[PDB]
Amino acid sequence: SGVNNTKKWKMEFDTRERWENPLMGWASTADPLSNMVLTFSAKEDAIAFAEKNGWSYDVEEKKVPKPKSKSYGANFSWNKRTRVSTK
Amino acid sequence: TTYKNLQHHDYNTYTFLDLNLDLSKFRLPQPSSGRESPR
Amino acid sequence: ALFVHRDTPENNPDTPFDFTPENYKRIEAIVKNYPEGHQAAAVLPVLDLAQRQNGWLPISAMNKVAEVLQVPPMRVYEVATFYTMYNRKPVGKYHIQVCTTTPCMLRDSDSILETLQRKLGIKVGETTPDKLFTLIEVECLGACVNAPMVQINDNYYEDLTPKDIEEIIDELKAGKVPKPGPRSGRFCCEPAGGLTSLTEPPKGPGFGVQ
Amino acid sequence: TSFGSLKDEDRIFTNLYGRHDWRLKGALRRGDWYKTKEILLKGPDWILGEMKTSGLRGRGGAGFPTGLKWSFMNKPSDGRPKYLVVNADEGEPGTCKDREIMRHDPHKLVEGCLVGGRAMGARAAYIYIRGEFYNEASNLQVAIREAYEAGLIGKNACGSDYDFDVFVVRGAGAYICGEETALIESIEGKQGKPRLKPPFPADVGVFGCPTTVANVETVAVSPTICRRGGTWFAGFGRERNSGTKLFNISGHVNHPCTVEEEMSVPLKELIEKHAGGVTGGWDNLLAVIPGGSSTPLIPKSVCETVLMDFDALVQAQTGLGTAAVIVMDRSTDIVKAIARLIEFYKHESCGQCTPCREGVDWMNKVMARFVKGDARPAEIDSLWEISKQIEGHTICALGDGAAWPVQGLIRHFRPELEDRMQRFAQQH
Amino acid sequence: NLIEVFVDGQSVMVEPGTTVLQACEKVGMQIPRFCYHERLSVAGNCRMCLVEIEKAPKVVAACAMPVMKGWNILTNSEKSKKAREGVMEFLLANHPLDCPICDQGGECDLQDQSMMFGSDRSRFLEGKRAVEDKNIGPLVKTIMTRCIQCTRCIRFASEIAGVDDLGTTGRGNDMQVGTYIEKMFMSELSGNVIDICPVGALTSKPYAFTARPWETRKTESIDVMDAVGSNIVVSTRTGEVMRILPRMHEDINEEWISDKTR
Ligand SMILES: Cc1cc2nc3c(=O)[nH]c(=O)nc-3n(C[C@H](O)[C@H](O)[C@H](O)COP(=O)(O)O)c2cc1C
Ligand code: SF4
Ligand code: SF4
Ligand code: SF4
Ligand code: FES
Ligand code: FES
Repeated sequence: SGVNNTKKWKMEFDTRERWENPLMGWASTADPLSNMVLTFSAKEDAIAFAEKNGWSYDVEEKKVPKPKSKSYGANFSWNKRTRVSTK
Repeated sequence: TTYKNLQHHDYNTYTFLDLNLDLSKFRLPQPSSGRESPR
Repeated sequence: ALFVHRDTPENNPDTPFDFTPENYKRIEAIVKNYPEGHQAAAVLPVLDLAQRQNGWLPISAMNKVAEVLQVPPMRVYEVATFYTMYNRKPVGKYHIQVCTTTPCMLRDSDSILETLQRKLGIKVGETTPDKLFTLIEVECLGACVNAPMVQINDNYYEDLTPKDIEEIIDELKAGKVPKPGPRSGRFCCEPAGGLTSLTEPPKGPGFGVQ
Repeated sequence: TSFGSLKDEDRIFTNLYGRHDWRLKGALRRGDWYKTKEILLKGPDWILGEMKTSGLRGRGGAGFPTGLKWSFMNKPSDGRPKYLVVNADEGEPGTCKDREIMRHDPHKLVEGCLVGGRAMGARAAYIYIRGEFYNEASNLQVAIREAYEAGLIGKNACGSDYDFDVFVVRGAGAYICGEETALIESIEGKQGKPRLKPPFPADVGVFGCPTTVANVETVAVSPTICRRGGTWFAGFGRERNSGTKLFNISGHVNHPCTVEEEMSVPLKELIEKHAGGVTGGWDNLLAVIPGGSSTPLIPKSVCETVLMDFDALVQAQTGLGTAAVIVMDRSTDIVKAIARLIEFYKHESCGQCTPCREGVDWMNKVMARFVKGDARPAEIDSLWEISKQIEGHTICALGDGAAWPVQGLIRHFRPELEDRMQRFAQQH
Repeated sequence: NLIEVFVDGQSVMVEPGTTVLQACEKVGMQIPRFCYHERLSVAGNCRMCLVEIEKAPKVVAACAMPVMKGWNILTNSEKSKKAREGVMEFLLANHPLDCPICDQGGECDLQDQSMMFGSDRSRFLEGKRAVEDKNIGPLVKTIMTRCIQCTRCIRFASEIAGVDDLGTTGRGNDMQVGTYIEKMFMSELSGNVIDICPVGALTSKPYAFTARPWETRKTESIDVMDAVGSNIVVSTRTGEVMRILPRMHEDINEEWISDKTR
């Protein structure tokens, strides 16, 4: 339930071939970038870096929670349906 | 003088409920939450 | 103790149980003490009632109560495990229980507990093979003044010593319904021997009035 | 003044020892149900002002001014009805008083419930008692049968048009249920588990309907206050500790007893005047428990010369509660006594609060080790720190009830423990 | 209609019927959590959400208390940190030493909160407790000597899935959480108590014993088992799938997904 990860803006690459070695069974790769994750503090700056290095960027906008009204006392209500059968 | 509350030595294990059953004729109608139940 | 259910051949949902018609009368009268909706308060006294109809509370009884009151049965199981008096395991004829809390203790509940154990031959946490007397040690019961006391099925017996309890025990092993109350001369709660209060009669309805 | 030294004409709870009858007849004779109709006419505000003038405080637990506790609820209604509840429960070790009040004075209790419901514009009163008190619930239900059949209760209360109802309830053998909120929850059928303050029963609670809670003694005395004047009552007590009181003396005493008395009275006078004297000789006395398990002990140096009231006990670092005076002497393991007192809680803690559920048992085990000294000292300070961790970080006062005894035992009687430990080490 | 607060001097505007914790969130300071989940009801069992309230002595629980105009809150102060230390000492008194085995090894809210807000050792030279394990289904592997008794499962069930079979049975340390019988808690939504129970008590049987989180390269995808659009986190390992998780979309799946797709 931690929220010190949903603070940054991260740049990753699409994935690529990731097969199994025949000798023992490890996982190899033809691409070096697969594990190149980069940090940023702003979408504008990230976009600047991306379009600067020339790649083709695609965004995933921010999914932010909503605010809610937790009138605890409601659990112990009279007319409502919220009334729980537990404690 | 002498202890007086000796009218329960014969109170079996049903008297409270028999009394409730009798009083339920003298009680008043309980309020209605306008509902079946909160489920 | 245990707070779990293993379906033995004696305690299973098919176990025999049912609510008599007069029990149903009492049910209706009870539930008519509470509002339309919020008709679950019946649970506690209903279960005490089923206990009085048969000393022990089985899975089948719980399910029957839940179906009667139209309630999820876990809200019955929770209660049956929470409260004590609700006997979930079979009980004998006399559900003896003795206070061990500090006052009764320092006024020697231990001697009487020991004499009771020695008399019935059996130890706390079990009963006779004939399934007659179930002994327990428990906490306070409201007799913290007539300290050394007991409870049996519904009545108390206070301010007593090993001789007194042995007498009562043989008296009960005989088919007797003894008289509920202290057994050390005192009547209800007064200081033994003599008094210092309520010696003079009371005053009249109108007194000290504004 | 030297308080106490009371008159059995002012002592209220007559028939205490059941030497008279407890029916409607003997009650009317004693002075029950006198112009209750005129009172219902006078209405709530006058009653509340009378109680405030009296300055009464509460018996159950800490002293919360009843006048304010009830003004909280004095209010119009919005369809949501309003209920009263009576905490007849009695499990706090050393308390045998409400049981007597009921089996010997039920009509007065009903009268008080009625007056309180009228003050709060109520509809009914739920009297919640334990399960072991089947005889008492029976006597009380019988008295209510008589009252209904007479006409002092129900549709027409006593001649007015006030519709009031009384209902009785048994628990199942729990103690926590004697708490202002888990009581309500047990009534509703939910497990006997408390709630969070806020919100408060005085605005939200039982069946989601506003309600008030009250102790049997308070509800039973309020009518006598209202019909006698209040100022006279307050005159029998100090500025804040006003009123008479019930005491229950038990333990190491020639003649244990239940008694009525005045507030702010010397404990020494109390014990040596009634009860026929302390056992084995005063000097054999070691310490006391003036409020049952919900309070910590105090040794000779303050058991003597002290008063008895919420204030001047707080100053003494303790509380009063139910006035369950236990007494001991130099013949008991204080440690074994207190360890059993704490195992009581370890058995009768509901469990939903983490500190309760996981610290009460810690305490019980560490004290069971202290019993035999198979430990080492600094566990003492560890336990003290645990208690200070628990105190405020819970819901119901039971946390303080479980901590306070240990705090007092360890602020007073450390050398006993230290010597037990050194002696056990000697014995290997 | 608004209401004011001054946290650490810092000011905030909120609504009524609000909570200390939602305010501290509006500001940014995350408050601890054991018995809270924005998509559930509220209780005060855990008692780790405690804070200090300037001008008032006693601590409160920021999961239930509604904020009163003019309060200065204090989160990282002395009484608060001490409360948390004590509370976690209590919890970890009995939580057995199954951290390695516990499939929730690197994601354990309790691990993290002990490492950060708790203390550095236990003053518990005493014995622990254990409890029987329950069979509840072929999906939800139950160990129950780890339930800190937060009640998340209970509330989630009794509210979302309308099951009404789970509950607490007992009082004191002897308490347990689970049906009183060998019933089966199978439902289209059984399979989120896994993500909700912060501890590794209700683990997933298939994934169990197969891998750990940090090893994984969490990619992001969706579901096709139904036409809903449940955003999903697909966990990889050395070029292979190992587990599936929900992904928070406040509209479509809202931190809940189906047994089938997972
Ligand atoms: C844990 C606990 C147990 C209690 N048990 C009893 C009891 O058994 N009998 C009683 O008369 N009061 C008991 N009380 C006192 C209650 O606090 C009281 O009924 C109510 O909360 C306050 O009512 P009052 O202000 O009129 O005294 C208990 C309180 C607590 C916290
Ligand atoms: S402090 Fe203990 S007894 Fe009181 S509500 Fe919390 S867990 Fe229950
Ligand atoms: S939940 Fe798992 S990782 Fe966390 S403390 Fe318990 S055993 Fe250790
Ligand atoms: S099993 Fe998990 S979710 Fe359920 S009460 Fe215990 S810790 Fe909370
Ligand atoms: S001291 Fe034994 S009943 Fe309370
Ligand atoms: S988060 Fe507040 S007590 Fe659990």
